[PDB]
Amino acid sequence: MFDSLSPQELAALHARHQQDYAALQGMKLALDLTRGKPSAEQLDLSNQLLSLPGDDYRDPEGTDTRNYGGQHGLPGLRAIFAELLGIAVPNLIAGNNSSLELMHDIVAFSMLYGGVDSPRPWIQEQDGIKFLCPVPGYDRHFAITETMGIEMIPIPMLQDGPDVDLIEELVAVDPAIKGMWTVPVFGNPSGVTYSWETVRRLVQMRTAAPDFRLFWDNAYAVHTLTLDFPRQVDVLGLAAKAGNPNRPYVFASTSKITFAGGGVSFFGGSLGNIAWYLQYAGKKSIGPDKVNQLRHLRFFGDADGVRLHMLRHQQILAPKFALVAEVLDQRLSESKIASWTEPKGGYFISLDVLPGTARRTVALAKDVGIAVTEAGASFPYRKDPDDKNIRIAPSFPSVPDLRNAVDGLATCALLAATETLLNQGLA
Amino acid sequence: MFDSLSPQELAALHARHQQDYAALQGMKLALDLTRGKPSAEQLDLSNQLLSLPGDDYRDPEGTDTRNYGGQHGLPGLRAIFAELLGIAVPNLIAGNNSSLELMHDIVAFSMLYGGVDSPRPWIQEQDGIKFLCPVPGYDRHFAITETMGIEMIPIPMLQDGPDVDLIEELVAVDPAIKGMWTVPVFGNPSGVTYSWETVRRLVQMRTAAPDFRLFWDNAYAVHTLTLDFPRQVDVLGLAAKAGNPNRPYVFASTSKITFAGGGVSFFGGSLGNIAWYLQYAGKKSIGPDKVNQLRHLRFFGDADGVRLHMLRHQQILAPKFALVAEVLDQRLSESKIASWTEPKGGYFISLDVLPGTARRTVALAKDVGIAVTEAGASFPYRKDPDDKNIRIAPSFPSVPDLRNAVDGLATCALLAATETLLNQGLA
Ligand SMILES: Cc1ncc(COP(=O)(O)O)c(C=O)c1O
Ligand SMILES: Cc1ncc(COP(=O)(O)O)c(C=O)c1O
Ligand SMILES: [Cl-]
Ligand SMILES: [Cl-]
Repeated sequence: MFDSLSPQELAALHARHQQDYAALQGMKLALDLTRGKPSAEQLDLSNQLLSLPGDDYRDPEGTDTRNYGGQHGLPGLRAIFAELLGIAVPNLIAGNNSSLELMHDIVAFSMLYGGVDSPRPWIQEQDGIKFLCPVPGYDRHFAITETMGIEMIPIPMLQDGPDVDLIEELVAVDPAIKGMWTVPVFGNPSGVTYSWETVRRLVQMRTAAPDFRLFWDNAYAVHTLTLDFPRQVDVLGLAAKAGNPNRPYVFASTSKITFAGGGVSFFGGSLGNIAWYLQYAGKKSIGPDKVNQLRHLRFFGDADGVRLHMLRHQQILAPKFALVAEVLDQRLSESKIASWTEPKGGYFISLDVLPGTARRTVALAKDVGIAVTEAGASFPYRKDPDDKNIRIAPSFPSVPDLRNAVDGLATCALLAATETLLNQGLA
Repeated sequence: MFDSLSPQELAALHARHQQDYAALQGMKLALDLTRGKPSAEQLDLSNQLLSLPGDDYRDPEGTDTRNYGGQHGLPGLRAIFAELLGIAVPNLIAGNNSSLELMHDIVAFSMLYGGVDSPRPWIQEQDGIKFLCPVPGYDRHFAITETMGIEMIPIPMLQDGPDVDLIEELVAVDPAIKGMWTVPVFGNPSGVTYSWETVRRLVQMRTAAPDFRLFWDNAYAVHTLTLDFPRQVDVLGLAAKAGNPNRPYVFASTSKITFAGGGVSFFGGSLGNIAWYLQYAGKKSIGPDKVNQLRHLRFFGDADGVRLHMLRHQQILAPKFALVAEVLDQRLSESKIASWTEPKGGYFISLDVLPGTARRTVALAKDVGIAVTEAGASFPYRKDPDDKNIRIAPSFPSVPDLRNAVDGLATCALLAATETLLNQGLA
């Protein structure tokens, strides 16, 4: 940490940081690093969708997609994602424009009705319900459990998955633990992909709750930043082999493949779980939007069509991620106050600044017109116990804007560090 | 009832009915009068949607509809339905492809969280919850309350609304009554449209539950079978004037305007109710499909565009409804065993055959290859206490198929009547 600088040298460095920050403030910036959404250039890749499906409104089975019926979604589109996810067509359904809505409804159904093999609806559990939450994690997962009054237990992330030793120890003895949130490939925002061994342990471990569920939110399933695709671990297959076929609920989406908010969602599970979901989903809706599923089927053609499309996204995104890392390295590496992820896929870089300074860094950035994700955002209840983590979303801005924004962020992180050491430390 | 026929004459008539039925059976029919969905010819009216929105993916406000954001739906599309429904844009949101899903989620939110001004979540009411259900009514409404364990109280339908005297008497003294299902224009399947006076009474009546709600499912809001449109009663305005602004929840849909399952839904309410819904809907989804809302906005143009489109539907549908009535009249009127609605809009005709024979009539039809809606389908718990009601859906089949199907249905209804009088009555 500022290795071998004396207090006098640190005070001189702090003055340089203040001057960098004054200059930054003079530029009157209006930049934003918070939006985990595709750029306009990425969305342009899918503009053919805007004139699809055209005159032929029938799918390959002859179904008139313009009329009512069919809860499972179009088999032809499901076959594409069955190949990508390694889940058979009967074990996969296609929904409307939101995978979050599938996860949410599953939690709501679990509360009101219980899961397919629950002893009772979760709302009838007088001692409450808990979910395990690997951190840093996805704030919209946490929002679902928080709103339903489900207690969240944060779990440390390690190199090839969460802390599975700890998870096993907790779930074995606490029947209130009903679920775990995961993003098992390129996690938001850790960038961590769960190893085969991690997945095997999670589907085999003994749980005090007979109806424990892994919410396997494979949001980034094909979302590589390199020219290679990750191998999908067969979580449903491994779970069935362990005698826990109902344990995993698998989700996926085309929001960051085609149009964000105009895509198609997917839910995968055991046949029993598919039937359970559809029994209650059938009370909610006659069924999903088949015309939008058809447009996607026509656009993609097959699984290789999706893969090639992802490589086109990769060509736009990879330079943005490379840029963020390069700027952070060049500005922060020598000070040793920070560390950051170097993800091989997904939509985020996770930055840790000097512990005790993340909130301050965000406030400094806000005052020079750079929006940076709120401190604590990737934690349940927004509680980052070390006040160090900042999520960075590189996807949306132009390269020149991203460069300025991250360089500004670095200036703020450095100033927050020297300010705190000198003014609080050497008070 | 078979006026002035002697027992010998009735037995001879019964023999003629058996011969008509034998002949019907010989035709080896495969017909269906159960599907409340638009015909292919109606759906063809909206085929321009299949190539929309085209290159311009921006709405009039400049919003890129292909990207995330915006929970309320596109203001331009909401402005069209604001005019049609008589509800201001800020009081109306546009969703995805299902109005049922809006109603369902509202009931689920009410259970888990309570409504905006509830004393507690409805799930915490130890003595249970009840909804009033005007009958005959919409089976998918009843499916929502049944699945949530909400007791249903059936209420007789009268000429210009339900039995409001009875509703007022019950809601005043039972704090467990939290809601009422309605279809207030061209009801499914009564065809009844609630008068202004009926609506005024429903929004003014005292309720023991301070958070009582009218589920105002205006599914058939513009769905005329004549060249005239019904006047929309201002239920939200009247409710606000009575000091019960939060009482009505208004729903509408384009499923029977454009594509059934590929349309846009709407929810309208007080500003407080809109904010309440969106607070919990925001935990479920980042927001609705704006691209599909844009296609609809481009297609319709304005409220008069929707109206003209409905008159194009009316030209297809009205002859089908006229045909059903003519066949029933010609075959059944003299026997006086039956009565049926003559709706001025909506998607159904409600037929009452001889009480005690509806199940038998349906079974007879099934055995000659004519699918007719299950007896009891328009009642909570599928309980028609008079075993008389049969819902007829005229919209889907071709004219020649409809003619054959309804004429067959009449033959079955007549045979069920004579069979029952002779074999059970004169046993
Ligand atoms: C982990 C994760 N799941 C789900 C989603 C949202 O996808 P959808 O648009 O299908 O809700 C996101 C980002 O949108 C995400 O990061
Ligand atoms: C009364 C009523 N409400 C709602 C609906 C369904 O509309 P949506 O497709 O918007 O769920 C129907 C028929 O579909 C209906 O008859
Ligand atoms: Cl997560
Ligand atoms: Cl109803």
